[PDB]
Parts: sequence; structure tokens; C-alpha cells
Amino acid sequence: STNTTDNIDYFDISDESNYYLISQLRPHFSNIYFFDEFKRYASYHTEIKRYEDIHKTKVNSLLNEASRAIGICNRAKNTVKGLINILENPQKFKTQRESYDVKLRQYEEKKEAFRGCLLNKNRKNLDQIKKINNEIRDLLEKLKCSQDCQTNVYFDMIKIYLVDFKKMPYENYDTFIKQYKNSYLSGVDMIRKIEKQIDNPVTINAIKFTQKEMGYIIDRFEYHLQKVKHSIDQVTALSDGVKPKQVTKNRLKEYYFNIGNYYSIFKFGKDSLNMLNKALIHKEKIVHNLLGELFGHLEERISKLIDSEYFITESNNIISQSEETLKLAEDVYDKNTKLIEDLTLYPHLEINEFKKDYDNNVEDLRESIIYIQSYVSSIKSAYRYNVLEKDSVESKQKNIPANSNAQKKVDELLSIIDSISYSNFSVAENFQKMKDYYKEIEKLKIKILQLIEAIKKYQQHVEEL
Amino acid sequence: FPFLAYSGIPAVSFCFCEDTDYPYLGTTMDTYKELIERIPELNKVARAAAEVAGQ
Amino acid sequence: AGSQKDENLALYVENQFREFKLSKVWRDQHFVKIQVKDSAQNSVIIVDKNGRLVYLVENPGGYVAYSKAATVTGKLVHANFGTKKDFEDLYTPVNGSIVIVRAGKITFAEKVANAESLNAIGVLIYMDQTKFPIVNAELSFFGHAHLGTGDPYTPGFPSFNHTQF
Ligand SMILES: *[C@@H]1O[C@H](CO)[C@@H](O)[C@H](O)[C@H]1NC(C)=O
Ligand SMILES: [Ca+2]
Repeated sequence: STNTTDNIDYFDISDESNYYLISQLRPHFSNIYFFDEFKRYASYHTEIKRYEDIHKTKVNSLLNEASRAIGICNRAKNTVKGLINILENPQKFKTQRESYDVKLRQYEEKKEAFRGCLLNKNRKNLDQIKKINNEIRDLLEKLKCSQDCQTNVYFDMIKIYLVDFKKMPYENYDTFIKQYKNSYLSGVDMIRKIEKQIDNPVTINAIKFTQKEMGYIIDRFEYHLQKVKHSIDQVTALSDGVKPKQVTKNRLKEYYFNIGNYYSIFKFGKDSLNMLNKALIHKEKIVHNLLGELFGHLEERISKLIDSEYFITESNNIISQSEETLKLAEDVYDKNTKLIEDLTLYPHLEINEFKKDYDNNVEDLRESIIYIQSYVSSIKSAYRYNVLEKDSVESKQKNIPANSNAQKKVDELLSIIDSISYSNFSVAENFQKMKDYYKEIEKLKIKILQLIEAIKKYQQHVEEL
Repeated sequence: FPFLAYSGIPAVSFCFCEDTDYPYLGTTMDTYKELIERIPELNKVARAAAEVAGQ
Repeated sequence: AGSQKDENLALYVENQFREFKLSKVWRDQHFVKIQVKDSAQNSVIIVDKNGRLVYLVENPGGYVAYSKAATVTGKLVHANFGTKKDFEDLYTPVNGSIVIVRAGKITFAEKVANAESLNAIGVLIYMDQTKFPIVNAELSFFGHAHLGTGDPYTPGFPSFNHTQF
């Protein structure tokens, strides 16, 4: 589906003074939008025809110089596009021989190289912009009224600007960047956890680079949205207002220059927000295309961990050996029990002194066997709690929606991997306990064999009485 | 309690406590998952506690 | 307390307090004495009057801090909560014996302090069905038995190196 990025013109740079912002979109300045709005301001005022003459010359010269500089750096845009379409896909990387790190370094150098070539050609047009602004100041101070002028272009064109402000959508962009940014930071939080378990570096380096680019485009979008909201608040804030009918001539000059600047910020911000919305949706689709490759390799890690952690086969080995020991000892007592029964009839008739010891041996026999049954019941009990700890994880794995759109399945698999990690402290202590008990079964096994030996020595002694 | 009794500084401690106490505090089984099966949703509750202390 | 991962969480919290740009961030360290488990294992184990045969109950994972390291034998008496009124209403006298209590209603140290005041020998502490409803019965837990607070081996003065211990 989507594996590449076609548009690059969201990249930009401002000046070192941060006063003028260049865009790679048309017409690269908000001041040109100011020049068109002051052209219609000069369509009002009959006295200033020199502005529309000059304005024709300046849109010609400025647009030609701008698109010229976009040509000279269009070749550098082709190189940077080459490194981007190397870095975004794994499939373009698997044919590539150089490792990832130096390619990332080359991406950095071509990036600031691109911004540097853009600004260094646009400086000579910035000086021309300063010339135009000074010519507009002189050309506006050509006119006549230095006492009361009127301030009908202000009181009308504000209402036209408010119609234009209610035309343009704000809340969908705001809700979009809030929900989207929440999904982005949640994404980076998923990457930091997902890096430790999955073994392949190539795909996760592609995702990490992609989220870096997403971070830059998010930062630009919050910048332009901030400029739009501030310009709307300033124009409507002047429309609240005290509404003076009378201004001085210089006050009229900074007056018109002021609101023309604000509406210029609105127009430039509109087109910038439009393009950045498209770019964020595209890169978001790239990220889902990558995680779609990732989660199939993730599930194998889960299927290894569930068998690996809960010590389940070793615990079944302990239970099998313990039940085998109980069956063995109970078999031996069932073998000797009639010989016990005769050798409880021989004591009470005669000299009881050795038979006191043998009575102690019989009590130790039956009490020992009852102890072994109690130990087996204890081990089986703790094993039951352990199996329950495993089965809750299995039910949590089976209750996932397939049916995830999008990338929430990776979040669910991280949740279940987090669950297997949480069971560790209870599982380890239960298994340690099982080891302790089986040691005590061993001790009672050596003791019970010495008991049956004591029974046989007693048996030959009673034959010797 | 050492801030109140020993040093004489006023002190406050508040809990969203169930009628019976929490079943496992100093415990190996106290994890996140078992907390989130005790309490179904946690973000609004800890939000309420942070609102009280911040206020 | 004092483990490596605790210092990793400490440096994490400190780097967070620097990244929030607070007005001042400072740490403080001092050396205390706590009680930890030994390599040998503590156990509770049934002894018959015959003495030939000895049955083990369990080997607890959890331990009680500031308990006295010793080994004792004796007859056991149930002592429901160790409340002083509860100790007042016993049937069998308590002395020279090992009490068992249920965890609740008071700190562990007041249980051990009260049963020490009636001259018992040892305290065993558990959790029952009714007060603590849980699925697992093999669950083990942790407590401390110091009446009053603070590091006990410096009462009243702080545990720096300026006091020279
Ligand atoms: C303490 O208990 C023992 C029984 O173990 C008993 O012999 C003794 O008389 C008791 N102490 C007093 C002061 O009665
Ligand atoms: Ca102290």
C-alpha cells in the first residue's frame, strides 16, 4: 500500500532574527499576502495608484526569484528524498550494504545542507522585502489627512475578515492534533518497551526514524495552529473594541499595516495547516504499515515466554517423583503389614524391653506415611495456585479482538507480556517451596528404609527368643 | 505521625479506602495487574486524589 | 531499602525533578541499620513429644524486621488480635508460650509489645479468610516490629557521619 513519501515541502527555515519565515509552499512569505491585501486597500484609495504599479512589478520579481531558488534546491530535495526513501522502508535497506548509523548521519548533513541552501538564496529577496516595506511607508505617507481621517476601511474590512475567520475550521484541527499527539506519545512509549524483546534491528530503526519525522511535523503543526489562533484572537480582540472614529495619520499607517499583517498570518497559516494535516495522515499510515509487519514476530516471543516462565514441566516432574515415592512406600508397608500383625502378637506375652523400641518403630512408620501424604497434598495445592496463575494469562490472550484498527494489537500483546512478568514473584516462591518439600520427602525415604531394616532385625530377634 | 507528634507540624493523610482494607500491602502478589482487577478504572480515582492534594 | 534498583529509581526521580525545571533540587544521604534475611532459612516446624519424628510446616518467604534472631520451642496459644482487652479475655494464661495473631486493627509492633508484656515467647502472624478474602493461600508477607518510628540505633539524634555512630 503506502511505502514512500511524495511531499517534502513541509521543510522550512526562518531567519537568524526569527522575523521572516520561509515556506517551501507558494508564495513562501505571508508578506506577499499582505501585498495583495494592501493592493485592495489601494483599490479603495484613489490617491495611491503607484502601489498597484509597483505591486505588479514586485509580485513578478519576487515570485520569479522564489521559484528560482526552489529550483536550485530542488536538486538537493531529490538527494534528501533519496535518503528518506532509503530510511523509511526496510526493503530499500535490505539491498543496501552500509549500516544504519552512518546513513542517519548522512541524513542529518543533507538536512541542514538543504535548509542552508534554501536560506542563502532567499536572503537577497529578503532585502528586497525590506525595500518594498519602506516604499509602502513612503507611498502611504504621500496622502493628505493629518487631522481626523475616517476609518471606514478598518470598520468594514474587519467584518469581511471575521466572515473569513468563521469560514475556516479550527476545532477539527485542534481535536485532531490533540488526539493524534496522544497516539504519537503512546507510540513512542510502545517502542521503548518493544525494543527489548523483539530481536530484529532494521524494522524498529525504520519505526524510530519515522516517529522522529512525526515529531518534527507535529512541532510545525502546533506552531502554525498557534499563529492562526493568535491572529484570530487579535483581530476579533480589535473588533471588541473601543472603536475610535478618529486617528492620526501615522496612527492610520500603523493601523492598516497592523491589521494587514494579522490577516496575512491567517492566510499563510491556513495553507500551512492544510498541507501539514495531509502529511501527518500519510506518515501515520506508514507507521501502521510497519507495526503490521512487527506484531507477527511479536507473538512468537509471547509463545516462548508462556512456556518458559511458569516452570510447569519441572513442577510436573516434582509431582511425578513425589507420587512415585508415596506409591513405593505405601507398597512396602502393604508388603510388611501382616508381619507387623504377627509381631504385635508376640510382644505382650513376654520380655517387652526390645519391643518398646519396635513399638516406637511402628509409630514412626505410620506417622511417616501420613506425613508423606500431607506433603504431597501441600505440593499439589501450591501447584494448583500456580496453574491458575497460568490460566488467567491464557484467557487474557484468548479475549483479544482480532478486529483491531489500528496498532492496538501490539498494545494488547505488550499488555500480556507485562502480565507474564508480573506473575514472577509468586511463581518463584511457590517453586522454591516445592523444592523444599521434595527434599523432605527424600529425608523421609531414607528414614523409612532404615525403619523397615529395624523391623527385619526385630523379626529375627523374636525368632531368636 | 512523626511530623505531627514529634516535630509539631500539622499533618494530613487521606485515602480512598474500601470498607474492608486492601488485602495485600506488604506482599509479593501486590503488582499492577492485581491492582487493576481490584479497581476497574484507576485514572479517574487517582485523578480525584491528585485534585484533593493539589487543592 | 539500599538496593541497587532503589538507587536507580532515585536517580530517575532526580532527573525528572531536573527536567521539570524546579527551583532547586537536592539529594541527601545517610547510613542506617536495617535487618535482612540470612542465607540460612527460618522455619516453623512441628515437634512431637516423642522427639524421634519432626514434621515441617513451611518455610516462609517473608520476615519480620527488627525481630530478635533466635530459636524457640513451645506450646502455642491463639491470641486473636493481641489487643490489650483481647489479651484480658483469654481462657488459658499466656506466659511461657507462643502466641498467634491475625494481622489487623493495630501495628505489628503493638502486637509483639503486648505479647511481650504478658511474657510470651514468640509471635506468629497470619491472614485468614474472613478479614482478607483472596484466592491464594500460599501468600507470604512482610512487616516490622519496632514500637515507635525511626532508625532505632540512633534515637533522638540523626544518623549522619557527623555523630560518628
Ligand atoms: C508461667 O507458666 C508456667 C507454665 O509454663 C507456670 O509453671 C508458671 O507458674 C507461670 N508463672 C507464674 C508466675 O505463675
Ligand atoms: Ca535518629
